[PDB]
Amino acid sequence: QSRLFINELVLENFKSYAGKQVVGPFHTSFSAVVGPNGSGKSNVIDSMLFVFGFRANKMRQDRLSDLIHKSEAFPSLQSCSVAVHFQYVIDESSGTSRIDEEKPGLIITRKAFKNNSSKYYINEKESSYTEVTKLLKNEGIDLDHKRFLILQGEVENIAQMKPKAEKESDDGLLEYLEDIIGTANYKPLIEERMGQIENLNEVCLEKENRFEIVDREKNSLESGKETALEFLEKEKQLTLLRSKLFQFKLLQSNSEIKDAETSCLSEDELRELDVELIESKINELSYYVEVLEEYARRLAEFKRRKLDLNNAVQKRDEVKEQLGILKKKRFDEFMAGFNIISMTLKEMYQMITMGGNAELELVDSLDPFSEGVTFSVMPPKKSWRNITNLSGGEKTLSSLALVFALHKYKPTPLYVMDEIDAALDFRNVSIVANYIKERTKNAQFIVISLRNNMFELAQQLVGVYKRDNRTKSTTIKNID
Amino acid sequence: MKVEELIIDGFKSYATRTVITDWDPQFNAITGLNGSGKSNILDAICFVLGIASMSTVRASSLQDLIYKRGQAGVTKASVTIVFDNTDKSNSPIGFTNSPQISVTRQVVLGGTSKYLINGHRAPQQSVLQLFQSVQLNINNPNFLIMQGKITKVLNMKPSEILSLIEEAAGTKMFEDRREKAERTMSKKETKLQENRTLLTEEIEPKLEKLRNEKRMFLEFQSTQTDLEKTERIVVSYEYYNIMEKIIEDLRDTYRERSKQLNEKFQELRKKVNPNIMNMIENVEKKEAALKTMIKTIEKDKMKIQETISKLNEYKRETLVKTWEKVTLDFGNIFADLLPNSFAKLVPCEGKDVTQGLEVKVKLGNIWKESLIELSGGQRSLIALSLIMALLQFRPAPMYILDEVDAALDLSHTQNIGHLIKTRFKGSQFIVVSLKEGMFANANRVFRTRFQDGTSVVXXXXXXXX
Amino acid sequence: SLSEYLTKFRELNVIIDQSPDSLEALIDLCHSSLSNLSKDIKANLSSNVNFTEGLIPQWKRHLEEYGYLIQVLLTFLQMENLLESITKLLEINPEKDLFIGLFTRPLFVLLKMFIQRILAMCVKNHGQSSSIQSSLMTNLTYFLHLSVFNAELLKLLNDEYNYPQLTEDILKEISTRVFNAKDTTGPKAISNFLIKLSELSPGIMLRQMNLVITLLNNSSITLRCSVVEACGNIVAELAQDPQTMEHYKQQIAVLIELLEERFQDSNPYVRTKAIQGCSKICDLSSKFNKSKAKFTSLAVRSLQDRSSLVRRNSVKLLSKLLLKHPFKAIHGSQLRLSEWEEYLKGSESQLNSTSVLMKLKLMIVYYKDAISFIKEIHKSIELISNLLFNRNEVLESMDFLVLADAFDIELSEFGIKKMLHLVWISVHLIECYKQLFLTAPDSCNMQEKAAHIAKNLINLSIGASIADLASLEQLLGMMYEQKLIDQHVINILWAIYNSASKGFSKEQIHGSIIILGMLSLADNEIALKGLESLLNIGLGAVGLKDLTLCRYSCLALERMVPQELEDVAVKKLYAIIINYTKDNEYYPMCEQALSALFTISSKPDILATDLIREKTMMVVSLSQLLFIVGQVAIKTLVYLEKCEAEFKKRKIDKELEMIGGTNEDFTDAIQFVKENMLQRTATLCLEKLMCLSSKYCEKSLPLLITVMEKSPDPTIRSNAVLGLGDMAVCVDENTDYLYRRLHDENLMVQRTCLMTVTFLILAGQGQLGEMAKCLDNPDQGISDMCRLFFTELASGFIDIFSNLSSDDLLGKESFKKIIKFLLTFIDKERHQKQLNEKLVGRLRKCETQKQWDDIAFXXXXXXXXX
Repeated sequence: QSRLFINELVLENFKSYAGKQVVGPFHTSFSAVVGPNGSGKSNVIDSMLFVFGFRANKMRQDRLSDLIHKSEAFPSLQSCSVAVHFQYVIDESSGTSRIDEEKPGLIITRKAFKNNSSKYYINEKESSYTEVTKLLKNEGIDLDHKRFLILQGEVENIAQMKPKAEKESDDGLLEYLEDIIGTANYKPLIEERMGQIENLNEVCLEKENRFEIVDREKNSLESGKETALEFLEKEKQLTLLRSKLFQFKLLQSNSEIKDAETSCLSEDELRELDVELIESKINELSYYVEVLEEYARRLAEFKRRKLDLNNAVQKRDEVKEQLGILKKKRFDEFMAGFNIISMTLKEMYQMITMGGNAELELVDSLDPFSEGVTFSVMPPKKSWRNITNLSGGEKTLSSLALVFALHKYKPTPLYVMDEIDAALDFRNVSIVANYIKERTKNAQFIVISLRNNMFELAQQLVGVYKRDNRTKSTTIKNID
Repeated sequence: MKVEELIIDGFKSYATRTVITDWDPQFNAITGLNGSGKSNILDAICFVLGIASMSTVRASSLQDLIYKRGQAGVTKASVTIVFDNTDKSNSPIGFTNSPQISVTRQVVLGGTSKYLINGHRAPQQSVLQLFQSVQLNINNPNFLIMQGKITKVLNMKPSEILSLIEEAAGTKMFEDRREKAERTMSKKETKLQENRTLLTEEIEPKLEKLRNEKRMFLEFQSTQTDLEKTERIVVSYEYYNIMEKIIEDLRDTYRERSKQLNEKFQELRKKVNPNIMNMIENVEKKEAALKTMIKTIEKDKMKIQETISKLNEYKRETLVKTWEKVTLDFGNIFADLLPNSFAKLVPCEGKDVTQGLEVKVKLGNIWKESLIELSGGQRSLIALSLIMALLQFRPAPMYILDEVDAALDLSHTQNIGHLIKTRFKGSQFIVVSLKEGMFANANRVFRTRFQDGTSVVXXXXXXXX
Repeated sequence: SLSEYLTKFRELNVIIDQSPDSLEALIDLCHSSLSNLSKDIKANLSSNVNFTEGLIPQWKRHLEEYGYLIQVLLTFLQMENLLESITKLLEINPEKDLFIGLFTRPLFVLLKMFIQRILAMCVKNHGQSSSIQSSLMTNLTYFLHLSVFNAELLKLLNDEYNYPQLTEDILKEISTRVFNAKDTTGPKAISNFLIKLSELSPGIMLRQMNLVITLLNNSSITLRCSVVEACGNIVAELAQDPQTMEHYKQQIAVLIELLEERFQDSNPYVRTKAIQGCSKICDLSSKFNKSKAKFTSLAVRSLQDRSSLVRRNSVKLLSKLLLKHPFKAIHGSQLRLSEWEEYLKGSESQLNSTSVLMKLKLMIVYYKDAISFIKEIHKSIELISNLLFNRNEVLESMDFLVLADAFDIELSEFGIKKMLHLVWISVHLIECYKQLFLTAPDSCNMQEKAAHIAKNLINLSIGASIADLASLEQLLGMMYEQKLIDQHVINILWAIYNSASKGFSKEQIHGSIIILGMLSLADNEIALKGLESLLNIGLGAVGLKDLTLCRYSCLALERMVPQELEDVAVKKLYAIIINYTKDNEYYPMCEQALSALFTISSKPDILATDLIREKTMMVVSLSQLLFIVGQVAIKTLVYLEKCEAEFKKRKIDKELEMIGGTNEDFTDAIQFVKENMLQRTATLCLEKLMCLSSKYCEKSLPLLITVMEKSPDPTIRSNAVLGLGDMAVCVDENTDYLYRRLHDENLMVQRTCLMTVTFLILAGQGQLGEMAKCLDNPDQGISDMCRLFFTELASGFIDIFSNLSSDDLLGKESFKKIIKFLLTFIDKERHQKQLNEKLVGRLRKCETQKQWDDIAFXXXXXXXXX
């Protein structure tokens, strides 16, 4: 499978690049741009950030008109434009270079108009941002995270990053590794759900308890309602017996009709049916005499309400179990990716620094989402210390180790930086140089620094020079 | 009562028995320079009367009034007063047998006071009633022995003192305070009256239901009696028309149905209440209580307005009566005492008699408004005239005046003595002069001087159908 | 109209200041100058009437209505006037019962000498003890801050008025009434009342001591504290106004017995209150031979308590009884055990060999009491020294044993040693050390004081090991910034050291140079000056007699830098470097001498080459010392390389001569051929070569492991485990190999290996099973160190809990699993929610259920599952 990479850049009437500036072709494996201090590299990084729409937080919004050439000799020009080209390249086992399409792949341009106007043009045809970012994501370049961007801002943020997102905008180390593992927008949603649905379950359980108390009161009333109904049934039976006795007495002097016809065998059953006991039972019934709709009353409504409350409690338990299952499926791959990236950063720090060890660990040991994740570093001939009480060298070393672990975790064909290893020792610079030269072959990288060991291994040298306040770029190979 | 005998022995000054007699029954003037010796008499008199509301009489112990506080040989003080009681009218009831009242006041070491009325002991209430029978109070211009220090307060006085002097005979503020207290008491008792009315209104429905039950029971009894009479008539008719044993022992379906209905109604409306007499007695007692309560309510309602109207009428009548009488008397006294003069009572500035009245005087032929234009002698003279005109409201068979003549004049004292001898006849007057050289027209001038520490001078069916 | 008035409970000035209806109207109208004059005239007229003696009902009604209006005025609410009028009318003296009732009850509800006068002038009632008793009972049961005031009232009834009848009546009605423990803030108020009664006047509450026995057995603690303070104040007053009563003496005796019985109560508050009472009553003017004897014998056994404040109170008791000990008859302020022992021996020898008989027997019993007291204080010092090893108890208890050591006793040096071993807050210890160790008597001069201080430091510094002396010199350097030792003491100690070349019979000759090197660790200018004093002694002819003196002088000279390298110092040191074998000594001397020569020199490399060339010219002890000095030379060479590297880095370096400058010449081809007293140094050097470029590890780890796993010498095994623990910093993963020697036959090897294990985990670092198995092992010091390590790391617990639950299947330890589990469960994990469900998810044995009931290892789930 082939991968996409950039060949050259084109600038027209830039703030620091006046006129047409065509950069030479870049190397397929590794390239490097170089320029003196304050020569215009900031303009290059600003143009690169403006191409992908990632506007910086230093300049105010809708102020892209500054990208147009504004100087003393040219106070007003026509317009600004930048153009980047992309094409395919194949990486084989041995040293070679294969191409699947000899023609240029894509051409992305974004012009600026002094009335604060901008537009995206892919293949010299106008387009929007959603379609082009979806096409870039389909090609393996996701613009959701700035994986290709390496800036000292992220370094100083990680150096001050808390284990948890204590700031309302600054994401903590836990949120940082969440965006790293791609499961960032999975925790807050399920957390808000486990909060709101659980509150609803609590209030509906309180309502169900109230309904159960009402049903208990209804059952306490039914405890006497059933006795009243039994007394009414006994009174009805006594009245039926009295009617049968009256019919038998009226027939002897000559249910209800059946007993009357069977009275007057007939004479035997009339004269032998315990006349004395019949009179005694009649007297007892008359003494006891001197409800039926309770089954079809609010008692049944109370039972239905209790059943509805039980069903609501069952549904609450079911949704609670569902939320628990949803929150349980997270920490598995959470800890999996945690251990994976931990092993990658451990082996990277062991092969690069050859001394000490950097590692991110939970402040606790059981709950990964309890408080947060801290990051400790042990320099050579030293002990474990926090990332906040170290120097700049150890900070940028840990940062480059982390970004190398991220690159090894998720591949990316583009990578840019600007003076990240500035003011360090030449040993680590040579180490990262030979690492990016040998251990990395299936991607394109851009390094900007002043150290000597940087351009000694760069296959493509893109030198920028500023003459008469006009910057121009010249690209050459690494021939000797 | 005429003071013609005085016996003072065993006191702070009267250590020896001094002959004090030959008293004039018309005018008595006890003068001299011995002020303390003369004041000791009034001290002993007020000690007998039990007065202890004076800066010179009130002491921490009762032993101080004895000679040298009872520590210089005279350890006891015994005085005897003999009051002539020929006037049976002013004499108290039950004590008209003794022609002369003898009061022996003896005090010894310890502080015990003795009481003797014609040779009999008497508590403070008895002597208080005996004094009230002779018009001797505590908060009144009476007890002539000493009236106070009104003469000095009479100088630089607003109309308030004159209004209170007039009210001393008017006595309207006390009535106002008493009526305000009674009105507050009635307003407080209105709550209890409302509570009684509420209790009666809550009791009424019980008796109403009792009367209703009694009427229902009477109606049921009448219906039962009618049904029984109908049944008896039917039985008599059946016996006359005609197994006869049951008919003899017992003695138209609509009539039988009505009788059965009446019997059922009487059985279902028994309402056993054998205490109907007690019920009607309670009813009539409640009616009597209610009618008496309403009659008391209307009585007090009428009494309130009647008392208000009587207050207004009596106030106006007494106001005009005093504004005539005391004004005429003061004018006559000012014309008799001070020759060629006239003083009257006039409102302050277009005011009424209720607001207040001031005194307009006349020095010779010059009308003077305020007393500041008069000398101290004239102020003392008008104060003496006012205190002499004030004592006529509460008359007494005797009078004793004590040290009010500060700077009187010669001719003015002569005129005062002449008016006392002429206008004040029938009253036994004693006067103790503070400044000497005055009262040269007195018939008897007691020259009291200090010396040796003391003072010296079938058939049923046919019947039914 | 008394009953009616009790049930119901301007124009007036013209008659009040100058009749029944008028009086009633005035009373109704009256219901502040007018009221002042009214009360004044009423008071003086009532006084006059009472002085001069049918007239009583009027004055009775008048006083009743005036009391009623005064009551309503004080309840509705200048005050000084009405209080003065009340004092006037109360001193004048049925209806009197209700009178005093309505005069005290509203006054008690309302509630400063005026109020005291009111309460004093209202107790003149005769026969009304029931009413006042009920009122005071209601006060104690309802009011809290007034009860103490009531005590003051009893005071004005006790001595000011001198009426014992009412006092004893109130006392008996207070001691006979029933008390309850369910009252809120009631027992505390009663306790404060009795405390004030005992503090202001405890003499009257003594006569009824035979009745308060019921109150002495109260279940609550407030009344117990109150009654012990009461009897303390009582015996204080009895011993202060001796008055010499026999019944009061018997009461003192029986209450002292009650205090001795209550000293072992199950409450700290009552114990501390009894301690305060006995401390305030022991300093009275009396002898109390048997009393103080039993006090000391019962306090010497109860000092080892379990609470905090009771312990410090007991130490205060011991200090207070020690500072005022009655043993001051003969040679006071002296508690020498030998003196009392020889005196007792002489007395018992003269007894076996009549006033003289009485005097000798009293001397004998006094010596017996003295020796019992000295053995008691000795044993109490022993207990406190073995229990002290809460900061308040540490800072407060110092004065007691400091004063104890101030008196000459046989435990002086041992007591000082224990104090020093215990002290390692700081201001107190340094100030008492300045007061005691640096004392200066005014009778002696400056030179005598310096000599005394020198003798003191010599006799206290020459009787300890290396570790305690190191801690003592650290503490001394932490208190040397004040410049306590003057220049005269420095001169006299320098003179003593100079005269020590030759009262030092080998026990102080070494101690002098010991304290020299001990004090030189505080300042550098002390060792820089006076080099010739150590040249002719530490490196002169004296340096050939004893090698310990040479070692200590080398320490002293090495501590100079915190002569322009031209003196004879380095020459004399190199001359001493010559082989001094055939003796067990000379090891640490050379060990420190090589360092002293290398760390401070012009060029240590040429000197090291000269040494290694002149030494290898040369029975086996020679080669042993050669290997030793070569290894220490290469170690110090690495040290100087590192120090020069960091010096050049801190100048304000090519990074190739430090990390890469370890593959030079002088290999170890001869040091390892001896392995495959003799082999000791061989193993030491073979294990020390592990810091040479770290290649010796990857070269001969299996060889060293094999030769160390079968080492019969325990010292060699301890050296191996400490070297392996130190090698964890300089980095290879040698795990699962050092934990195999955690259980050996020798205890010293186990101690060393566990020490290195606990040290490497702090800096330079699973398999945490044996660290919990060694918890119930013998040699209790090991268990104490393990507990200290377990408590020090708590600065996750679920990890070690899972490790223990997984390793519990070892099947090796018996009857010690529950103990270890209870030991590791002291520090919780602050959640107590995840491990619960983790254990409910998987549990097999019954110990899981039993320790889940115990502490850790929901309730409904546990009940359902078990």
